[PDB]
Amino acid sequence: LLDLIWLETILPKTTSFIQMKMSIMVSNQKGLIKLYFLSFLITIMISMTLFNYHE
Amino acid sequence: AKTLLHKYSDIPEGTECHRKAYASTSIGGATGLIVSAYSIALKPPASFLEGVARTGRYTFTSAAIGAIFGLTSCISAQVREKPDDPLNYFIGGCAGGLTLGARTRSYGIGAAACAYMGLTAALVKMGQLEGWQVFAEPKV
Amino acid sequence: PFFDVQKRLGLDLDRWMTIQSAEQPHKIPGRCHAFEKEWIECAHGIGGIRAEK
Amino acid sequence: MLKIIIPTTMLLPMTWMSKHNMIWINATVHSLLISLISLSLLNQLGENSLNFSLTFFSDSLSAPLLVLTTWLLPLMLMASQSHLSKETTTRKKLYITMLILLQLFLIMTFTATELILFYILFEATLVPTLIIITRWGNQTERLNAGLYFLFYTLAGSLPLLVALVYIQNTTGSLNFLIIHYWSHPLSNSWSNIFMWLACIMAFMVKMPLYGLHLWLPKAHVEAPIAGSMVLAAVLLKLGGYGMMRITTILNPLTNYMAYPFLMLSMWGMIMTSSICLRQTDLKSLIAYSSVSHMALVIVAIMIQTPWSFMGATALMIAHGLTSSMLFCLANTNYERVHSRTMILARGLQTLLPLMATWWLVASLTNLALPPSINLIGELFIITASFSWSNITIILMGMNMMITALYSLYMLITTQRGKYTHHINNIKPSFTRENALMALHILPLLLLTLNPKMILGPLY
Amino acid sequence: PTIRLQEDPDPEDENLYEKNPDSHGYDKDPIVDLWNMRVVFFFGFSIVLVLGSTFVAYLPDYRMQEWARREAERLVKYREANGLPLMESNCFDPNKIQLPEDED
Amino acid sequence: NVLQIVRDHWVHILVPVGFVFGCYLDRRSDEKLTAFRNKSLLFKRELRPNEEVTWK
Amino acid sequence: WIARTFYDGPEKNYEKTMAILQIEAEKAELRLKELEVRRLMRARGDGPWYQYPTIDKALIDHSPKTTPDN
Amino acid sequence: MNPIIYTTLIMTVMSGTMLVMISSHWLLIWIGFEMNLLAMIPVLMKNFNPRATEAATKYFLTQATASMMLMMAIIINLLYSGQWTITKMFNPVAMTMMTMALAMKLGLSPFHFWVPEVTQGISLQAGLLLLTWQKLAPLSVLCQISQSINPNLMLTMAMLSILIGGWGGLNQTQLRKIMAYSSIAHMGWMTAVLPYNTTMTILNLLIYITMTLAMFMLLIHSSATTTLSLSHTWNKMPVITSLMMVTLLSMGGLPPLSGFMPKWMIIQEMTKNESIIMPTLMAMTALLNLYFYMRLAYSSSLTMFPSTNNMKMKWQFEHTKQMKLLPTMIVLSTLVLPMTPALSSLN
Amino acid sequence: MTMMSGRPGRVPLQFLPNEARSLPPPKLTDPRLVYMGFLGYCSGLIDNAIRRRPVVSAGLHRQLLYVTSFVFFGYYLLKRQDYMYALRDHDMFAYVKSHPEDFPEKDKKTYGEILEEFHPVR
Ligand SMILES: CCCCCCCCCCCCCCCCCC(=O)OC[C@H](COP(=O)([O-])OCC(O)COP(=O)([O-])OC[C@@H](COC(=O)CCCCCCCCCCCCCCCCC)OC(=O)CCCCCCCCCCCCCCCCC)OC(=O)CCCCCCCCCCCCCCCCC
Ligand SMILES: CCCCCCCCCCCCCCCCCC(=O)OC[C@H](COP(=O)([O-])OCC(O)COP(=O)([O-])OC[C@@H](COC(=O)CCCCCCCCCCCCCCCCC)OC(=O)CCCCCCCCCCCCCCCCC)OC(=O)CCCCCCCCCCCCCCCCC
Ligand SMILES: CCCCCCCCCCCCCCCCCC(=O)OC[C@H](COP(=O)([O-])OCC(O)COP(=O)([O-])OC[C@@H](COC(=O)CCCCCCCCCCCCCCCCC)OC(=O)CCCCCCCCCCCCCCCCC)OC(=O)CCCCCCCCCCCCCCCCC
Ligand SMILES: CCCCCCCCCCCCCCCCC[C@@H](O)O[C@H](CO[C@H](O)CCCCCCCCCCCCCCC)COP(=O)(O)OCC[N+](C)(C)C
Ligand SMILES: CCCCCCCCCCCCCCCCC[C@@H](O)O[C@H](CO[C@H](O)CCCCCCCCCCCCCCC)COP(=O)(O)OCC[N+](C)(C)C
Ligand SMILES: CCCCCCCCCCCCCCCCC[C@@H](O)O[C@H](CO[C@H](O)CCCCCCCCCCCCCCC)COP(=O)(O)OCC[N+](C)(C)C
Ligand SMILES: CCCCCCCC/C=C\CCCCCCCC(=O)O[C@H](COC(=O)CCCCCCC/C=C/CCCCCCCC)COP(=O)(O)OCCN
Repeated sequence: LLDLIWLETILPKTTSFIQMKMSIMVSNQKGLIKLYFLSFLITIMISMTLFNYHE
Repeated sequence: AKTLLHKYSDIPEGTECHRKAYASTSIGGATGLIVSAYSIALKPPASFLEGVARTGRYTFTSAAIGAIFGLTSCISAQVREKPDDPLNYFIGGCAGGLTLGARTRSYGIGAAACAYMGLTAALVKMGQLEGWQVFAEPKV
Repeated sequence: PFFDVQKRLGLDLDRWMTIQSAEQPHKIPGRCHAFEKEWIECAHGIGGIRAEK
Repeated sequence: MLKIIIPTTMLLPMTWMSKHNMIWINATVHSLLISLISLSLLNQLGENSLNFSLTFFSDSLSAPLLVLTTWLLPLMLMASQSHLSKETTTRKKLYITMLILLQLFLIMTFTATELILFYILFEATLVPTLIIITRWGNQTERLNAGLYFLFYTLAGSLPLLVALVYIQNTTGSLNFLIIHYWSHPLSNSWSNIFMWLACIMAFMVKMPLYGLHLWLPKAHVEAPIAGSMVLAAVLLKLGGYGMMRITTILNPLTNYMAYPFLMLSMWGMIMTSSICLRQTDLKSLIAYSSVSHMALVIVAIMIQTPWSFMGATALMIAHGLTSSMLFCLANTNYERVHSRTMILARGLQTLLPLMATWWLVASLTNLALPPSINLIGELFIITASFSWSNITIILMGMNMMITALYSLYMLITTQRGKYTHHINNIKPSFTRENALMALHILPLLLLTLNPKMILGPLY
Repeated sequence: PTIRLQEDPDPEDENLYEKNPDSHGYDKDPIVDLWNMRVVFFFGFSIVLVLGSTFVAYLPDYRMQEWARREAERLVKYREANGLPLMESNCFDPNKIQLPEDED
Repeated sequence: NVLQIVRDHWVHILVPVGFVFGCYLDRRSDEKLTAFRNKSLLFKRELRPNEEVTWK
Repeated sequence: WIARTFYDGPEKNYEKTMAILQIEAEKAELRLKELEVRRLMRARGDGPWYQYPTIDKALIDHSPKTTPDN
Repeated sequence: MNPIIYTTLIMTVMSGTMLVMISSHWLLIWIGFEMNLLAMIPVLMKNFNPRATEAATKYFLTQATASMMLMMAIIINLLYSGQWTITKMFNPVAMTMMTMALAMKLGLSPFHFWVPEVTQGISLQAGLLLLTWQKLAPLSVLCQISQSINPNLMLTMAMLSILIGGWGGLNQTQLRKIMAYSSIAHMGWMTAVLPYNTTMTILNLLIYITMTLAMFMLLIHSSATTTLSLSHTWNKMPVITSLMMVTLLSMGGLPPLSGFMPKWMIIQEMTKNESIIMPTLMAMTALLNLYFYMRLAYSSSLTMFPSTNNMKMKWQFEHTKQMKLLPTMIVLSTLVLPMTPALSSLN
Repeated sequence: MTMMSGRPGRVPLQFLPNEARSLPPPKLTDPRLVYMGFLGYCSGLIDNAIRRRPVVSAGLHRQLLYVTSFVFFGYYLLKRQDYMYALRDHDMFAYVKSHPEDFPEKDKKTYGEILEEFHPVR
């Protein structure tokens, strides 16, 4: 119950699961310039409104 | 912007719980809107109405998390008469985590979110108390 | 980063066009020649941090 | 102390310039000579350490560890040449190179005067160990074990690095002598609490602490015999040495920051001793034994008394020798029958009597029979814990029973009963294995004769 | 082929006693084996073990145990002869310690 | 005939030579830490009529 | 015989420790002083360090400019 | 492509970079960027195929957009202060636009999407050039305008770069994409210390360039672009795989290898200011890069994968073209930590 | 941030100012120089290994040139590093001397009059 299941569940298995999920989320892009150029536009507006407005 | 952060922060910890909850709700809504914008840009929803649905879902989830966190943090701080105590922020973070778990309808997400958000909120309160800087200004 | 090749060789590759008050053709002056001249002589040789104040 | 460091760096090209069939002889002879040379560090003072230079120093706590490392290298060499006979010459030289580099890193780690240099060497020890485990291990789990061995360490050590440099930007020095003399109390703030955690967690995960120990069974089971020897006998003592060193700057926070770790250490010592009672793998039993003994050492270091430090030092030395002997004894049977299950080869006392005597002596020493140094360390730690709190004598006492049980259990499972009928490939014990057992066991009783050599600086 | 890959079979283990009834377990070559045994036994038992134990047993007293015993004997004799207490609760002379002026 | 003997067993002097080199380097390190030689309050001493330094 | 053949007296180790301690203490004090000096120099900009470039005054043309008022 | 034409194009790329590096006029820096892009576009399409054309088109679009933002920032700075010299960037909006344009040119997150695609679409030599030489000019400009940077935006982009590099590289079986994600993470590391010390930025860039050059030369020597084709090299030349494994360990930042020196130093620098949380998070995140380097080392050097029969023929031939700078690059990539203080020569 | 690029009197691309000639040159037996030579020897060995030549005995002229080049560059590298650190200490001491109010020397207090709290370990 403790050594083979829960101590494994909390520290290493959770870390591996989270890293795998985030890797799948990040690397799964279709390679279409339309989508991430739209994202570039969003990023530029966010940068001018969040950081630039506060000087 | 920092206007929402200041509007949340200028209120004392254990005073005016409704205003603190409102400010937290505003911050959560802004975060959800930004997340929805990026998600729609990178993962097109194939339909305008489905895009509005996804934006509303994300925004409501984030706003609910923020409102619950703010309300419970303020209520605990004022009930215990113990401001500047990280335990109130821990309780608020776990309440927000349980809200997220209920929103996604998953016990594992709820428990993990409660634990991690409680630790993160306690750490944020500790940093506010001790003066920890996330983006340090260059000094040397 | 910045390799001051011009300073080492004394070449003046692009410094003739950096400022408004620098030896224009036919000695035509800029609208703010005196102001920029005064600012430049004020801030010379003391560093950017000091010159900002 | 370059008179010890340079001969190892000379062991390197001597191994790489040796004739194809003379590598083992040269390596063993010169490693034994280096151990004889390192024997001179036991002549310590009563007040301060041996400050050889601005970089290296020797203390009454690090000299026994250095002697144990230099003595363990030849034993690994003898224990490795059996299962590496079919290997090519270049890969054999690479294996010996890994062993020599590990010894060099450990020697420099145990004598560094600087905490960042100590961190660099104590982290450099990972690469040869990881390469050995993941390249010369036998089963397919080894790869996973390597990962478990790596990140578990690094996640504990990377915060420490940050803390270390932070300290150097506050006090101006990380030299151990200046740190000791210019020591100042730690206040009670959240920043100090997290600095304490950053300074402690690396050595607590290298012990390993109960709950953070999951890497150890994998690493000590899938490793080759030399890898298991060095992992159990020396590499676990890095955490103890580092905690004994770093605790000088953590007072008086430890006074109340030790409670969760003390609770974990005691209850997990009981838990791992109980786990040893139901183990189908013979190597895993020894690994969990190591976990229990290191939990005792953690308690001794955490309660911060002179008797506790003396007992902890004695226990580290005794555990290193005993666990290395137990791993070699298990590896003999594994090489005979190619299986790690404890109930596979039974009744081996009938077939191998002298091996049964070696097993009996190793098991008697494991359960801390008087007047062995195992008992001396355990009893000193128990007396210190009793002074700390009278109720501890319950838990400690519990452990004392359970250990004995599982210890004799192993013996009764492997040596007594009746031999398995279908196993007919059990050849007589070679002179090499008997010599390995004797060279493990004789120093133990010889140190029992003169126990003040392993009692540390608090003596 | 109903197979997955071309591979050698797993070979049987070699018994060192077959070609060398007195094999010492060190090497397949009898001469290198015998000399490995000889060097191990000579440099492990004869040189390091016995001579190292003799060297450790006769290490000079750098811990100053005998010196401390003699110093304690001197001090005990003096303090008992002149009637002073055998030990003092203060290890430092109060004359060189300056307490803070005000305790209120 | 010693040619083959040497070319086979010349690897046996690397470790002893390293030992002597390490001793020499330890002495060289010792010679750079003499700023307080015969200057400590506990061991400050008058020189003998012949000797030049209290320790090397 | 062992002490005469293999070891020295305690004064050698004593004074070597003295020298090592002096060197390390001086290094620590120098490190702290350098950190303070860096902080002050970056804050004020009145030292040799953190000197950022400014327009050279030698580029200005001090000539009549076809207009009396520049 | 003609060898003379290829040499001219390569020299024009380097000339654009040098023009960026030696100029004091914003117009000349912009011209250097334009010339570098113009000469770089054909180099990516040296081997003509649809993937190379797609990579060139994506690179051209990204860099042209970045250069237009660059010129607009220059013009705004001129409007609010009639200065052309590269200096403290007297206007904040212009500085935000400059930071965004230079981040887009470098591939910093969230303008990182083009880097893996362009690296995967071109040959190994072109990828080497793109991932090593093309980082000098924007980083030089950033170093020159470092005193006026907004630390919040720069540090946010650096942290995002490290996180995204680790997470994206976790999912790759193609070696070029792995290199691109490693590059993104290392650019994050380089730009995290830029507001505090540019000498640390230069040191990190030099060590990264050395390690990347060694890695790419080892990948060209053993003609592998996927993990499985690299798993065959042990049966043809094991020394190359062993050197590759040690180089991967150095890239993972393990002591006592030289790849440990940059991060270490950066951490120390970031601890001289207060900045405690960010380096801890940064090391925690670099553990991901170390993880997938370790996975590559498992696949190529520490275990033996099955081979093919035709490999026997390859046993009978030697490598014809020989890279003269590979051994020095490997040695500098690995055994350089003891010479750490020599970094004082950088400032 | 850049500490020493804008330091007055700095020649752009010198790599070794004349003031550096006022410092003692590194000894030719310097351990850092020996390590640089070791790096050159390792580079030669790796070159031999990659080309599939006898690693230790293949090319002696190439190995000797490797060692010579590494030592030759390391000598000047060490000279420049020592010059840079001497410059740093020079500027530090000058700044401390020119700002006495920012670096006061307060009265020394002995341990007999400093009240240090005692924390029992029990
Ligand atoms: C190094 C040393 C060793 C350390 C390591 C080892 C030890 C630690 C690790 C092991 C334990 C940690 C596990 C954490 C929870 C795991 C949940 C999970 O896996 O989700 C995935 C998994 C996937 O679910 P799913 O696929 O999404 O949905 C299908 C369901 O399975 C289908 O579900 P269902 O239809 O069968 O029924 C679901 C329903 C109904 O459940 C049932 O049907 C059966 C009834 C179970 C309810 C349990 C509570 C009632 C009785 C408790 C009485 C007192 C507790 C003991 C305290 C002693 C005080 C003297 O349950 C609920 O609705 C949950 C709502 C909340 C009620 C329970 C939460 C109580 C929190 C404890 C408060 C303690 C405060 C401090 C006390 C200090 C004094 C000591 O979820 C589950 O299936 C498990 C459901 C039950 C979870 C609640 C159990 C609580 C256990 C104690 C928590 C405290 C420890 C953690 C501390 C950190 C928190 C800040
Ligand atoms: C085969 C092994 C298989 C494997 C097993 C594992 C083995 C592993 C081994 C590893 C290596 C081990 C190395 C360890 C090194 C340790 C050496 C050492 O430190 O020496 C210390 C110690 C020497 O002390 P010391 O500090 O050097 O001397 C200081 C004084 O200045 C001296 O005082 P002194 O001025 O009076 O001179 C005394 C002198 C001369 O004194 C005398 O001659 C007088 C004696 C009295 C006789 C007087 C009457 C007899 C004659 C009368 C009739 C003839 C005279 C008249 C003629 C007419 C006939 C009527 O005699 C001696 O010096 C003592 C003998 C030296 C022995 C040294 C041991 C070296 C061991 C290293 C090799 C290890 C391998 C073993 C090989 C050894 C050989 C087999 O050696 C001893 O062992 C002494 C023990 C004898 C005391 C009596 C026992 C008392 C028992 C009471 C307890 C009862 C409870 C039950 C327990 C029973 C247990 C016995
Ligand atoms: C810290 C303190 C100081 C230590 C510094 C660091 C360590 C030493 C420096 C490292 C670099 C130096 C050597 C690099 C080039 C060697 C490349 C090579 O392939 O070697 C093979 C070569 C044998 O080839 P061969 O003789 O032509 O004929 C056999 C066939 O080639 C048959 O060959 P094959 O190709 O068919 O065999 C295939 C084999 C071929 O693969 C290999 O050979 C592996 C070599 C890896 C190269 C290392 C990468 C770069 C260096 C970074 C090291 C990191 C160290 C930091 C700690 C982390 C540990 C990794 O691949 C495998 O079997 C795969 C097995 C996987 C094992 C995984 C471990 C690999 C990496 C471990 C590196 C450990 C350090 C280097 C160990 C020594 C290597 C010779 O080895 C040698 O003979 C050279 C070694 C001895 C030369 C020096 C002799 C000195 C002269 C004697 C007098 C002494 C003077 C004293 C002065 C006082 C007056 C008396
Ligand atoms: C799997 C095994 C891994 C190893 C486990 C390591 C154990 C680490 C545990 C850390 C020990 C103590 C941490 C902090 C010290 C006190 C803890 C706290 O409960 O005490 C009170 C703290 O009060 C409240 O508890 C506030 C803290 C509540 C928020 C903390 C989150 C706890 C949730 C537990 C999650 C599990 C953590 C481990 C994750 C793996 C004391 O009151 P207070 O005087 O005010 O604080 C003292 C500090 N002052 C003086 C500066 C003010
Ligand atoms: C095969 C069958 C065997 C059975 C038959 C055997 C026959 C008899 C042999 C057994 C001997 C019985 C032992 C009886 C005790 C006598 C020896 C004892 O007296 O010697 C001690 C001396 O013991 C030694 O000090 C201990 C030996 C040191 C152990 C080092 C081991 C060698 C190093 C190898 C590597 C170490 C690895 C572990 C890392 C620490 C005395 O200690 P001490 O009170 O002082 O002496 C005072 C007088 N002095 C100082 C002038 C000498
Ligand atoms: C992984 C190892 C990295 C090694 C990096 C490459 C090493 C080989 C390259 C050889 C360099 C040749 C240059 C020598 C010709 C003279 C050129 C000289 O004039 O350049 C000076 C500059 O000198 C160079 O900086 C010194 C180069 C030395 C770099 C090596 C240090 C690497 C860190 C320590 C690791 C150990 C390295 C081992 C070396 C083999 C000009 O200074 P300055 O114009 O005013 O600065 C411009 C930039 N500023 C203003 C923004 C600061
Ligand atoms: C394999 C699992 C092992 C787990 C290892 C991780 C445990 C280590 C605990 C985290 C250490 C992070 C702190 C880094 C070093 C601290 C050094 C320090 O003293 O800095 C403090 C500041 O301390 C901090 O900033 C720390 C904040 C925490 C940020 C990172 C959180 C990491 C996770 C925390 C929870 C986990 C801790 C317990 C884990 C137990 C083991 C699982 C002082 O800064 P100042 O600004 O100068 O303060 C006075 C002036 N204002």
